[PDB]
Formats: sequence, structure tokens, C-alpha cells
Amino acid sequence: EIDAGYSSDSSTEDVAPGLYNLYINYDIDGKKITRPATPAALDSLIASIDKDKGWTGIVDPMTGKPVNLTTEELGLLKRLAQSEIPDENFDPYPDYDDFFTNTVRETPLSSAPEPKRRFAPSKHEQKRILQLAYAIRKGRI
Amino acid sequence: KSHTICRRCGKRSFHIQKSTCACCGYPAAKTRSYNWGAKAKRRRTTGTGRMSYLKKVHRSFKNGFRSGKPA
Amino acid sequence: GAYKYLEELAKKKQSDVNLFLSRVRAWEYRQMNVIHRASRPSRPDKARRLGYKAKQGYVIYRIRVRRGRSARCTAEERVGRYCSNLRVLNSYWVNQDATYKFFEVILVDPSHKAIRRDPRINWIVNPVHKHRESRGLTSIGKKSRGIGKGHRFLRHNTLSLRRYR
Amino acid sequence: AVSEKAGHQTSAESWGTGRALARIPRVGGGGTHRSGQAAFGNMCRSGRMFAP
Amino acid sequence: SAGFVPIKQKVLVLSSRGVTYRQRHLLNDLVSMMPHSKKDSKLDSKDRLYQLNELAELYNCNNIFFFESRRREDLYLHIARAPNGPTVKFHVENLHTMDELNMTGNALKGSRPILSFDKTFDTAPHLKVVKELLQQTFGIPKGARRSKPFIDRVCTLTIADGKIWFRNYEIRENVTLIEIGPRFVMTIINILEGSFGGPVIYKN
Amino acid sequence: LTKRQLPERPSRRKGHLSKRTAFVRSIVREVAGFAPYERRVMELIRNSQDKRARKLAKKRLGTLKRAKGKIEELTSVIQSSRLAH
Amino acid sequence: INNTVALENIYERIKYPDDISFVENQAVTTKEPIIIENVEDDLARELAFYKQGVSSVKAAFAKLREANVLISRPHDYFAEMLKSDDHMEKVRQELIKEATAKKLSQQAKKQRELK
Amino acid sequence: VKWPEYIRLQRRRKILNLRLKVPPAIAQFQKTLDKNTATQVFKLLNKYRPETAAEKKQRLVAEAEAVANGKVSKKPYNVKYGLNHVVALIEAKKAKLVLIASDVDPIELVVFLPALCKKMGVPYAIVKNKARLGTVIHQKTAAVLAVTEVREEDKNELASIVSAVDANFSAKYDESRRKWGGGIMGGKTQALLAKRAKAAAATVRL
Amino acid sequence: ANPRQRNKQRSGKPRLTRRNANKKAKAKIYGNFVIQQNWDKHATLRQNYARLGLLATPNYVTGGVEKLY
Amino acid sequence: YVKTWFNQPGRKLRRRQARQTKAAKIAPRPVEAIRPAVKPPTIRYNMKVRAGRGFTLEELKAAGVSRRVASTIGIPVDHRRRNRSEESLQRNVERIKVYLAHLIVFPRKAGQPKKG
Amino acid sequence: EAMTLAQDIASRRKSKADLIDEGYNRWSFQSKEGLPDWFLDEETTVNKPNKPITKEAVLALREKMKALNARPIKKVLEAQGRKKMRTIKRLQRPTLVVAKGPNKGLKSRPKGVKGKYKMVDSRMKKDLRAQKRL
RNA sequence: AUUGGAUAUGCCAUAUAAAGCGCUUUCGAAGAGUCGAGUUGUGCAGCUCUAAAUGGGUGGUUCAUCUAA
RNA sequence: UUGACCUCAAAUCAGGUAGGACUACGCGCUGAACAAUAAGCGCAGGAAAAGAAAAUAACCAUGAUUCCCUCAGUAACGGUGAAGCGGGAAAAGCUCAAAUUUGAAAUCUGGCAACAUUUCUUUUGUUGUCCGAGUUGUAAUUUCAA
Ligand SMILES: [Zn+2]
Repeated sequence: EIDAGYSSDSSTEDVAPGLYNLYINYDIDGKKITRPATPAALDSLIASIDKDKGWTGIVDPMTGKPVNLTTEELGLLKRLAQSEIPDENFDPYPDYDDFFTNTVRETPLSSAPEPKRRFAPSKHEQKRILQLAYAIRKGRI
Repeated sequence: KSHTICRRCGKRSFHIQKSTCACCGYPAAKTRSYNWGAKAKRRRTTGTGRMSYLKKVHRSFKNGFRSGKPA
Repeated sequence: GAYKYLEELAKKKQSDVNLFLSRVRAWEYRQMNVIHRASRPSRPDKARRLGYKAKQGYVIYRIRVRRGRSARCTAEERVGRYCSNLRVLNSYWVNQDATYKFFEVILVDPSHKAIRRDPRINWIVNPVHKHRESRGLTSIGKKSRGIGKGHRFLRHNTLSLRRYR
Repeated sequence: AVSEKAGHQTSAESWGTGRALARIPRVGGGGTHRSGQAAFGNMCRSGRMFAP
Repeated sequence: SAGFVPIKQKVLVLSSRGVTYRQRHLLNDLVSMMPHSKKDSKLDSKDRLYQLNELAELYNCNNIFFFESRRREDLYLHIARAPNGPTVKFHVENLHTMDELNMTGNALKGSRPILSFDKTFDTAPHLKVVKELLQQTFGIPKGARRSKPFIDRVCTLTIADGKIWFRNYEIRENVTLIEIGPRFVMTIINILEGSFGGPVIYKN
Repeated sequence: LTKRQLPERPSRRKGHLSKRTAFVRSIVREVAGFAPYERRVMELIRNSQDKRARKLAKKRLGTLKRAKGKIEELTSVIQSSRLAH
Repeated sequence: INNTVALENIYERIKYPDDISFVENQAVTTKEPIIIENVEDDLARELAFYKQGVSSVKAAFAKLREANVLISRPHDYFAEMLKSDDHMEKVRQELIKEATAKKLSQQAKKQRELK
Repeated sequence: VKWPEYIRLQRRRKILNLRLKVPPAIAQFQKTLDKNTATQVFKLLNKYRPETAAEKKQRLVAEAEAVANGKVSKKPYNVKYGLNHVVALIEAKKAKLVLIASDVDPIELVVFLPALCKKMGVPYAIVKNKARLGTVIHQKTAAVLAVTEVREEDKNELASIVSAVDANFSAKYDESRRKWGGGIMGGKTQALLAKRAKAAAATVRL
Repeated sequence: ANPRQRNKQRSGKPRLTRRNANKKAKAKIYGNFVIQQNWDKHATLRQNYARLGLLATPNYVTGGVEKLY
Repeated sequence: YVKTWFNQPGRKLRRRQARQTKAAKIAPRPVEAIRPAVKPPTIRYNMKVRAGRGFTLEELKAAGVSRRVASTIGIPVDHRRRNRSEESLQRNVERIKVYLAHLIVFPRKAGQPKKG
Repeated sequence: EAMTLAQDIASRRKSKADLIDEGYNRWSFQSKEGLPDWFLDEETTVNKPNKPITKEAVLALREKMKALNARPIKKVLEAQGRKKMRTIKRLQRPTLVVAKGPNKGLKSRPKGVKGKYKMVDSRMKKDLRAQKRL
């Protein structure tokens, strides 16, 4: 079978925080989660008057506190917003990889047999020689 | 005065300030035509003038647009 | 023949070769005018299969149109107006960036004797091919108006009264 | 048949209600014997015939 | 790994090209109804349906849902067990959407329902298999993501002249149930012993 | 009536892979390089994240069969390179 | 061709264990074999369906009562619902119009006798 | 100083192609055959120039007169030119020495030729300018030349040229053609860019 | 009626009249000389082909043929 | 928009003249080509037999005509149609074979130089 | 653009792993390391991918750009007052004719009539009574 | 008068040429920012992503038919 | 130093070409209030457009396009509204890209010069010669029916 599991990177997952009413209502099995106490007015004023680095202004549903990106998250956002490779150590300029031409092909590519054009005097010149012959005997040339 | 003679269509409809005729649209290359003005078209269309060259083409078609002189 | 290698090489448009050249040429085309003459096609493979022969009377014009009606259809109509003495044969895609899409338009001189004496392009000298790009008769013009054979693509509201009815 | 555009070629609109004239449309403009004359009607001179 | 936090049942949902506006309405209504179903883009091949096992292994979904529209006038639904398992083809008729004015039921999205099957589902073998398979699919397993803990709705399955009737109801406090809105007449066509393959084991 | 078996028309031969077109396509595939998404896909396959690679290719191309063909193409590039590297 | 042995083998292979709690499965099979012969009369079958659902709901509630699972949804629950709130406004308007039509019909009937 | 627009475009393209990172298939054309061997290559190539348009007509009218009065030759030896013709010769494994111009304008016309030449087992070299190749064949330009047959007199000469190309172009470079080209900077450019980079990385991240 | 048409109605130049409107005239035969000699200009082509011993169409005729006797 | 048929007699005579103008151009030969016999594609119509477009490449080859001279002598060719049954093949071979027996082919003028 | 992206990472709506994979595109491999200013300046002006934009990020940016003294007591009271008093100063800033005698058969504004006016001819009285009865 | 396609006939003809049919112990190239997926507009277009080689398109209950850019 | 080529300029440079009018019919684009409509915009011809199947069908199969009759107020969609088949009018088929002519760029524009030719001193060519275009590909050959 396939165990019907969940991968660590599945696009569907719990908790969908939105733009910062408090959704501290319940949890699984229908039990009321305790509402975290509102932060101190002095601390809330400090956060509102001085935005932290990477202040997203997004609150998770479980707690009323805002969610702020960490240093690595700010680093990834910087790379993404500036349109560079989002992996610091990943060579975008690898050496030439001759996986096909590293071995010599022993036979010609086509199998079509040689025409007899290539082993007999050319017909285009013979055609022009006859044309020039006609011109000479008619006095044009 | 607010209108003068238009050089193209010869009508006293050339606006002094905008430098544009209200009848034909001079100095624009294309003449001013509007299908809602059906009578406006029939007042200045082909045939309302000498039509000297078109009458020459019409007359010269029958013999095949030939040239030269007879015997 | 080298035209096979060019055809399969133009299929991979983001590979290392095709991404490096795309930016280098896109900047180069931006330095020039919006509509400028192209001395030779940048894709000899694509122009060849669209009707272009490397003889006198065939013209290539490169144009960039802002992205964001079909861009290809706009390219042919702007070029055909710019070169009003030629006929728009066909057109193709050469490059693009975030702002512009670059096209090359193949035109044909209907007054050139190498064109007027060529039985395979004589058809374009007849007056019914005047401004094919303007009347939706080019390859992209046909597609933009749904011309095709299948089910995917005035007889309705008229009342037809016969003599004996 | 009559012309499809016979009788329609004038530019006439009803002069309005309350002016002591029949509300039949009258030709506008001025300076001719035609201006003020009613049009667009079977009963009117130079008007469309009834059921052409 | 093979799976982190393995939920008992997961569903994979697909739609074929040429689906109607109402058919797309029903499909969107369903994916909202079971939250443990992973939606997927259109399948280009209306003929090579045996690839769905590879899609199922990829997304870790053991229950496959395919909504095939034929001639833009017929709607079919293939429901299968992704690893081996049975594949049952149904025909859909007399559709009903959420946006219908008459149907005024309102349920919590992801709320675990109660499955009520008609006892006729226990009469014939193929009916026993279909009932068990539909139970394992519609029944939201415990711990499913985006699911609600409260119980609010009941899904009813009944057999009438060999036709399955599926009706969802909302329980009001006092049962006094209200029709939620998903109302369609089901018709079993055939059952395949394998996942979109194998010999036919039941024919209409 | 007496049924007649018909020959194959030349138009139904289309899609057959030629030896010269296979040679040309492999020569060009190496020369051009790989697309940005192809480079990322090969990293995932090298890191044995096959499930993530297939999901990425399907996301990029838009169809499972196109993804399955691309993953087979790139993994054959990886093994052929690793044989020569 | 309707292979009962094959179906029985498949049913046994994919059979959910009977020891599974009703909380985990939340599937109830009605003990009474409700039969609606009048298939054409959908109104008659609606009562049978409601009765079967009511019986199933009562059985599930009794079974889940010992499971200490909150059957009732608290009035403070404001999570996302299957039916959109915007769509509920249109549904309420349609019900209001239908209710008003019935009220007008009753008023007109009373007015007919009044006059 | 106010340069014209086309002159500014010319020099910017020269610098831009240097600062950017050129892929290995396009950077291998920056490394051409050395000056000494190229001279020896063209010495052999100029003994097999295709005959001029006048010289061909001169020969044909000479044979035309003979038949006009009253009346067998050898296979012509020369150098092979033309992109499609040469590519067909390489795939036929008939070419003995392929000489690719280093500045073909749409570079993808010749970008596959070094790989195709190495795949088929053909000794090849990248020589300077499309005009030197054009001069040999009485044209203004040759994207590529090729030698398939030479007279028995020059069999030993070609075997020496092929060895020199092998020793001076294929044995040399080799790893140098597998490396991404470009990124070359002036004497003071890195220092200026280092100051710009550190200034930008400080707080100019927006 | 038109300003163009009234232009030449009042003009003194005569109209470019060509008298080519001769209906009922059946085209004369070039091509074969033998056919031209034995062809009579009154009869239709179906009557001439039948009389000369030839077929006007190798297919069926999409109408009722004539019956004189 | 009303479509009228007052030119119905005018159209009928114009076509009869056009047929007459064709016969003027090409007199010893029929004004129509020889169409094959085919069976319509439906269960409603497959009992009948109507005229197709051209004779398939196998019908020409079996009769003895090549696909190059077929158009010259007035035999239309249909590269699309094929012979799924011997009944259709044998029917149209005899349609051509009757045509060839009833056909007079006038000789052309062949240019021939002084020498060979 | 960065705020829409930053919101997506924090709000977990778009998976971080998927964002990294979506960052390997045609534009990320067009590196800008070491390019001259005359090239980069046009590249950013022209070759800049236009990513989608969400209203939530627009509001959040406005919140960031909101200075401490953007709307103090004066700029919220007198600035509101000047607009209000301006609007106040902005705010402070039919005849029956019978169709008889010289008024009969008119087409436009009659003599000695100004403003809104109505015309009556005593024939519309019949229509008026009928309309009243309707 | 001015012309059209034939016929008869004279002269010229660069045939060391060109073609059909028939045979194969030999070969057979087939159109890409296009198809397509997603999304937003009115099959078509924009945007994002972006292919394949008995492949791809369209139909039907594996089959039939067709061979786009 | 001298010279090849690439790109880009200049000329009252040699010869050409485009614009505007008409607009019934034709082809695109745009488009309302109450209709693939009117108006507005672009572009042609004596017809235009379409056109030699990435077409139907499920038959004993049909065979480019166009138009007519019919299908048919039918199917479908929810009042709108087809198409396949069938009967008829007319019939005609084809050209490229992708192949090494490689024992020979066999191809072509222009100048000059003769020579003819003409609806025509007004038209149209031919023959010679020279400069060029062209190998980053002009001819012959092939287009899947092969
Ligand atoms: Zn004027």
C-alpha cells in the first residue's frame, strides 16, 4: 500500500494565519483552548511605535501575538525579492558535462547509399558544356 | 469672424483658432467623412464636380486602353 | 544540415546557451530603435521555414512590442505600416524580457524583379495581397479570427422568401 | 416598390405639446419654404406613404 | 520518508477535460465537503487512467476520485482504492449545487459527519463492498487537517430500485434535519477488481 | 461483404523516432545546457528526493506524463554523466 | 460476472474492524431495513429518509454520549463553514420573498371574504 | 566626449560580453588556434581553393569548343565550404579537418560544431575571423570550412597540420573549454565593485 | 439619381453604350473542327451531344430528360 | 434583411449559358468528369449508392490507369478515400473500365529533335 | 512586492519549500554579480519581473509609512477644520405660458420668458382630465 | 481593325537530356514561448509556467480518424 | 603599416514604391443605449473571404472550399439555436521548411551593348559582357497522397 500518510512539504496543512477577531475558540476534540493574556500596554506600544525587523503584521489564529520572520527568513525574502538563487551554496555555473560526446561514434550518421553522382563526371557541367557548345556554333559566344 | 475660407474645399468653414476646416478636415490628408451624414456625403462626393479624368478612363476602357495611331 | 540543429536548439529556450544569448540580444535590441532593419535573421532556421529565402527582395525587420490583441499581430501591423512598399509575408518570435516581446517580420518587395520573376513568390505581387497583415490574412492573423477546419472553430437573421412559397 | 428611404430623408422632430400646433414632426432649420412644414406622416405632403 | 503523521485516509480528486459548469460546481462542493482530499489539475488522457496509482503514491492519497465528463452531457465518477483495491464506476444524474435557492442547509466545513447507510447496502456482496468503500472515503478520519471536532451533519445513503441516493443533512438543536444541498442520483455501472484495471467482477 | 486489410498510410508513420533526429537531439541537449527548473530537478534527484522532484516537474510542466517523461530524461542524464564522472 | 465469492474476499480484505469505536468511524448502519416502495412519490420517501436519519442520529448521539465528545456546537464557534456567508444573504432573501408571497396570498384570501 | 549611438553600442557589447558569465559552449570560441599553426593551416587551404567563377567558365568554354569541333577527366580536389554541406560531411565522417570561424554572428550556427566534431571523431580548430575563411573560398564570409580529400602530394602535409591542431588546440585548452567564460574585470574594477558591494549590502537592501 | 448619375444626365456627352445584351444566343464552337461542322446553333448542348453520338455527362442527369415522341 | 428570389430564372439561364460556354471551349469531350460510386456513411443511407469525388489510388491501379494520366483523360483522383471492402473496389474498377472502353483519346504532337 | 512575499512566508499560506523551488526560474539565473552600472540601470528598469500584488501588503506598507507625527492633534483637527469650513463657503456660494396671441406656434424660448417654463394650449386640458381619471 | 485557343505546314531544338509505370538483400528528414497546464478577460487574447516523438490533435467504446504550430 | 570583413551612416546618388478618393458587395478591429447591430478605425478586389483535413463519422463508411435545399425550430443550452448525414450548383489541384549539387552556385538582380518584340516609337523580352547578391544556402530533387 501507500500508508495514506502526509509528506513534510504537503501544500495542505493546519493553521492558516491571516492579516492582523481573535480565533482563540477551540481545538481538536472540542475543548476550549485558554486565551493567552493580552500583552502589556507598554510592550504593545513599544511594538507599535517601533516595528521589529521583518515585521509582517500577521497573527496566528491560536495567539493574538504577531508573527515576525526570523533572520534566515529575512535572508530568504531578500534573495527572493531581489531575484537570485534562493540557495546560497548551489553553483549556477557548473563545468561542461559531456555526457554524450565523451565517446566517439564509429559509424556515419546516415545509412543511405551513395548515389552515382559522386563517381562520374558531373552532369551540371556537362549540361552547361552542351549549352556553351550550342552558343559557340551559333556565333553568340 | 470665427471661420474663414478653407483652401481645400473652398467653403467658409476653416476655423481660425483650431486651424481646421469643419467641412473636409483640412489640413488632414483624409477628407472628413461620416456615415451618419448620408446627405453630407452626397453633397460633395464623386460626380459633384468636373470628373474630367474619370470620364476619360471610362471612355478609354472600351477599346482596351489602347494607344498609337490608326492606319 | 545545420538547420536541424538550430531547430532543436531553439526548442530549449532557457538552457545556458539560450538564456545567455536571450539577455545579451535583448539588451542589444533595446539599444536600437523599436523598429529597425535586421541585416540577417537572428534565427535563419525559423525564417527559412516561414518562407524567407536569402535572395534580393526579402527583408527582415526586428520590432519589440510591450507585453501585458496578440503581440505578434501587433508586430506585423506596425512593421507593415512602417515599410509601406513591401508585403508582410510572415513573422516569428526571437526574444523577450519582462517589458518587451521581440519579433522579426519577413517582408517581400513586390516591385523587385527577383520577386516578380520568381514563380514561388509571384502570388504576392497580385493586388489582392495588399496589406495581408491589415486584413487578418497572415498566419497569426488567421488564428486570431478563428479561421480553421474543424468543430473548434448573415445566413441566420435573414429571411429567404422564394418566388413560389 | 417605393424607395425604402423615401420620406425619411428630412430632419424633423415634434415641436412639442402645448404650442397650439399639431404634434406631427416639423422640419427644423430656417430660411426656406420648407422649414416649419410637417413631415414624417402618411397624411403629410412629402411624407412617407402608409405601409410602403 | 513514506509519511509524517499518517492520517488513516486521504483522497485524491481529478476532473477530465470538457466538464460542465454545474459539474465543476459539484466538484468544488465536494472538495469542500471532505477536507482530507487533495485536489489536482486536469488529466489530459481520458484513456490512460491507470496512471492514477502513480499520482496516488505521489500525493500519499489512498482513495481516488475521478469526475469524467463524456460528450459534455454525461457525468461519471470513478471511485477506487489506490493500492490494488476495487474500482467502482458511477453515473451521475439530477445534480444539485450549493448555490441552489431551495437548499438552505448550513454546515461547518470539515466537521466530521455521521454516515447513515440503508440496510439494503448489506444485501448483495458488491453492495457490501461499495458501502464499505464509501464509508472509508466519506468518513473523515480523526486528526484530519482543516477538520472540525464538532459533529454537525449526517450523510444519508439509500438504495432505491438499484439507484443510490446521497443526501446530506444538518442537525438542528431541539433532530429536525435540513437538507444541506448535495443531491444527486447515483447509478452503479461496473466494478473492477483492481485500481482502474483488472478483470470486471460486477456488471450492471 | 469481404473485408480488405489496408496498408499503412505515410501520414500515420509520423511520430517515429529517426536515428539522425535522436542523434541531433542528444547533441543539442548537451550543448545547450539545462533550464533553471531542470537544474533544480537534477539536484533533487541527486539528493534522492524523488517525490519532491516529480512534484516540481509536474508543477512546472503542467501534466503528469510530461513530468514523468522529463524525470526519465533528466535521470538518464544523471546516470550517463555519473558513468563518465 | 457478479462473483459473490470474489466480492466477499475483497470485502474481507478491505473490511474495517468491528472493534473500531464509533468516534473513529462515525458510520451508523440502521437496524431497521427502511423500504420506500413508492419511488415515484418523493414526498413519501422524504419522510422515510428523515425517519432513518433521525434514528441514526439518536443512535450515534447515544453511542457518542459515553465517548465524552461535544455533540453540540457552541454559539461562540465562528470557524469557516461549508456554506458561504455571502450566499446565505441571497438564501435569506429568497426565503423572505417566498414567505412574503404566502403572506400576501393569505391576506388577499382574507380580503376577498372581507369585501 | 559624445560618441555616436552605434559606436557606444559596439563598445558596450564588447565589455558586456566580458563581464557576463559566458557558457562553456559559447566561451570556447574565445580561445582560438595560435597564430603559427593558423598560418600553416591556410597554406594548405590555399592549395585547394575552389576555382574562381571566371576560371570555371574559362575551363567550361574550353571543353565546349572541343565538342563544337569534334570529340575522361579527374575528380576535382578543393576545400569544402557551406554550413549545411560541412555539417553533412562531418556526420558522414568524411571531413578530415574542420575549421570553424570564431565570430559567426548568430553564434548558435556554429555552437554545436565543436561538440559535433568531437562526437564524430573529426579534428577541428577555431580560427580567427569569418573573413579569412571567406577569402579562401572567394567569398566575403565562411562560417566553417572542411577538408575531406587532398592530393597524394599533400597527404603528409595534412597529417602534419592535423597533428599540430591536435597538439596546439585539442590537447591544449581542453579543460579550459569546459569552464564558464567571462567575469573578467579591469585592474581597478574589483576594488570599485567591492566598495559598491559592501555599501549595497550594508543597508541598501530594499 | 446619384450626384454622379445626375452629372452625366445633364452633361452633353453621349453615354458609353455597348449593345452586348443578346440573350438566347448559344456560344459557337471552337476547338474541334469536326464538331463545329456538324453542330447546329439552335439545339442545346445536350441535344447536340446526343445527336452527334457523344455524352454530355458520364454521370446521371439530375432532372427529367425531354421526351418529344 | 429579406432575401428575394426574383433572379431565380436569371440564375438558371446564366448557368445553362455557362455550360454552353464550357462546351464551346471543349467540344468533343463531356462537360462533367466521371465520378465514382460510393455508399453514404450512415445506417440510414448505406443501402443507397451516390457519386463520390474521385477514384482511389487502388481503383486506378487495378483498372490500369496511373494517377498521373488519370487527370489528363478526365478521371478525378481521391487520395483520401480508400477501399475497405472488395465490393467498393470491384464496383469502381468497372466504372473506370467502362469509361476507358467508351473513350476516344486524340493523339498529341510530340517534339522530337534532329538527333537522339 | 516584497511585502506580499513576506506575508506569504509568515502566514504559512504558501509553503516555504515550494517558494524555494519557485525561485529557480528564468530570472534568478540571470545573475547581476559584477555587471556595470550602465547595464544594470536599464536591466532593473526594463527586465524586472512583475510579481503579483495583494491589497493586504498595500495596507501593511501604508501602516509602516505612517509616521508618528503623520496625524497628530493639530493635523487631525485644523486640517479637518479647513476642509469643513471650505465646504461651508462652497455651499453658501416654472413659469406658465399660454400658447395664444404672439406665443402661438413657437419652437424655442418665447419672448419675455426666462428660466424654467411650461407651455399650455388649452388642447392638453382634455389629456389632463383623462390622465386624472386614469 | 485588335486579338484567343486549335489545325495544317516551314524553319529551329543546347536529347551526353528529361519523365511515367514496374521491381527492391538500400533509405525515408515532417514546422516550439508552439501545443499544453494554471489563471484572468471576451474558440480567441493577456499574464505565470512551459513540452513530446508511433509523438501529438480530435472522436468513440483498447479502437477509429486526422497530421497543427 | 597595408588590407579583409561586420555593423552603422550619407547623397537633389541609379531605378523603383507607398499615401488620397470610391466604399453596394468583401475582410479585419472597435462597440453602445435600447446587438458579433449602428456609429468610429484599418484594408482589398472584380469579386473578397474560405479552401486541398491536426475533417466527419461509428456506416456496406464518407473525402478541400464556397453556395442552395434539407436536416430543423431539431439536438443541445436554458427563449436562444446549430451541425453530421441527404438532394443539388461548381469542381482542380498544389508549393515550401526539414536531404551533400559537393564530380564542380548548376541560381539570381543591375549596368553597358547589340537584337528582337508590341493594343504601343508608349509594350515585353532575348543574347552577350561586366560589377554585384548568394555558401549564415540561390537552383534541380522531395512534400507523407508520399
Ligand atoms: Zn475644407
